[PDB]
Amino acid sequence: EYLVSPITGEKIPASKMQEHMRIGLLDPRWLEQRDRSIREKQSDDEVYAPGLDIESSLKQLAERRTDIFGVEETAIGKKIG
Amino acid sequence: KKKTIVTDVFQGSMRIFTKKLPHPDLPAEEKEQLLHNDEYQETMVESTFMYLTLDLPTAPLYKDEKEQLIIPQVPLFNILAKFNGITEKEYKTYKENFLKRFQLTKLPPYLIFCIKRFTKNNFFVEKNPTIVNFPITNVDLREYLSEEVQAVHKNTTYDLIANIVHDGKPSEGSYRIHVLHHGTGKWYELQDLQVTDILPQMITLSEAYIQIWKRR
Amino acid sequence: SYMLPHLHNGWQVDQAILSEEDRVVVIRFGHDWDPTCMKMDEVLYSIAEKVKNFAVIYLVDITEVPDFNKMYELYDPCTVMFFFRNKHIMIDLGTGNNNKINWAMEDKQEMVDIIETVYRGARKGRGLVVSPKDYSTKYRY
Amino acid sequence: LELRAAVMHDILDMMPEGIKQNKARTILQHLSEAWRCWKANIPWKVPGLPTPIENMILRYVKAKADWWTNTAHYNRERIRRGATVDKTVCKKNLGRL
Amino acid sequence: KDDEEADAIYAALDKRMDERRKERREQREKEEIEKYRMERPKIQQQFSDLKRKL
RNA sequence: AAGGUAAGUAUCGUUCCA
Repeated sequence: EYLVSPITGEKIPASKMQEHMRIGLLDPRWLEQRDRSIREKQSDDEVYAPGLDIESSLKQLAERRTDIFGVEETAIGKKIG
Repeated sequence: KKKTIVTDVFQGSMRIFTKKLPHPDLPAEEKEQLLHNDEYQETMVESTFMYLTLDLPTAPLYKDEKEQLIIPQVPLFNILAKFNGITEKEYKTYKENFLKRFQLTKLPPYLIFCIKRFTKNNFFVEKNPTIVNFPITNVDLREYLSEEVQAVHKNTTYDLIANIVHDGKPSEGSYRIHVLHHGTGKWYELQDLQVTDILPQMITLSEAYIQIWKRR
Repeated sequence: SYMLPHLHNGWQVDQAILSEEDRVVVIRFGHDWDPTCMKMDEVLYSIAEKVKNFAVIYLVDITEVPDFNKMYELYDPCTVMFFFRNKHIMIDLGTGNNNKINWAMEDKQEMVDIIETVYRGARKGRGLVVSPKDYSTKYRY
Repeated sequence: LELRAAVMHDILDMMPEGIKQNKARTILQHLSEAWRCWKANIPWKVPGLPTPIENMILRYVKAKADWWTNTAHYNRERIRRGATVDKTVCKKNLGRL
Repeated sequence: KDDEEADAIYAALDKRMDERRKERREQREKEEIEKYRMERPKIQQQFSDLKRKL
């Protein structure tokens, strides 16, 4: 089954004319915002540490604050006692 | 007098198997060797109880997604499932945790169920307002005893006699009592002088705190 | 605290000051286990994303990097230093010390206030900026 | 800070050391979301979350909520009794109340 | 290496001077925190079992 | 004892130090 495209005047398959009208009128300036923010996030640099860095910092913090971590309590800044 | 008029009524023998040092600070290999040491294993800790304690699930702390602020109703058998070898509770204390599993080896003529509603948090004491769905004239406890002891008792069924219900905060409370008049079945509610023959459903609806049974 | 990027040796912090030209480098010198340093290392967490455009935050443990203690007076438990284009931006507070914020604060808006004021005064080309709030007291009453 | 740090430390500690450790920020965001949901009194039920992670997060939320309630009431007592408190302290305490 | 020896001598002298009640004060604080660790436990072992269950 | 440093650009002197 063939229909006629309202915008281009060319024979088109009847099965596609729905998404043909959805996509043949794709707004041209939409392409930049699709291709602009993604580039911004691609070039964007992270703010927080990588997860392994959080893990290591957590280990180092646990090394000192024995009032919370560990089983052998010691001073706030002392490694072990 | 190891056995007096009140001891042979509420006291029952109880078995406890306790393991210690399951602490996560120990690595896997060290804990494997520790349990291999044969020093830290289940132990013979049989003693006596004047009353069985009941530990409830914590309050939901969140609204249910469909019906907000849903009332937490838990069957009694879930609570009583603590007293068997299947389940074991971690009564952690001080540095090392203590994993204890409970067991019953002598059912007293009357079984007392105290309920741990009031508990202290890290900062302030609160209450656990978890309602319990519990029968009053038919319950079976035979699964909680070893068979080498189950043969002794031909009566493991208990009927409720008295019930304790508490009101409000710990610092502002008003106890109420559900008493069963034996011979009849009239359950009466007494707070200070109150007298009211309630139905056997208001006993289930309210949150119990101390329950009295009878093995018959 | 632990979420923000950390610097381990003396070269890294100097590079972090040098590896930027269009923002402000806000360095929290101190010990992340300190009760004081942990009070404001969560304020610096809550605003790290917000000030991404004109501020980058690095954390430094003075014990791990014992190279700037003598020169920048790292003896208060917690210190905050602002750098712009490899230039320490002095900031005039209500306190006598005008080179650092040696106390941990509580409000997530005031720190963005101070950082944006520093950026605004650094684009002009100043060396000492003036904070909006006065810290000669605590406004407690 | 100490309670949240301990919770994250335990969760990341028993979390496998693979490449999956990239999910630390995910765990922190889950903790923050659960705390917000309790603060907002809104149902919080992550579908795909494991039951041990969910149990630990519930315990974290309960502990921080107990401390939150106690601290809010203590600060209110300080303010009503006439003690010397800050403006931001008053704002945060009013929000909590 | 005389400067290091002098510094060590003075540090050892000061450390000797704190032995007037060091062994008693440290033992007292050790026993004192253990009474505090009963009512107010540590957070990590408050999450000990759940950490194990993870 | 404080909460009272304007930030800069210049030649000149000195001194330790590499």
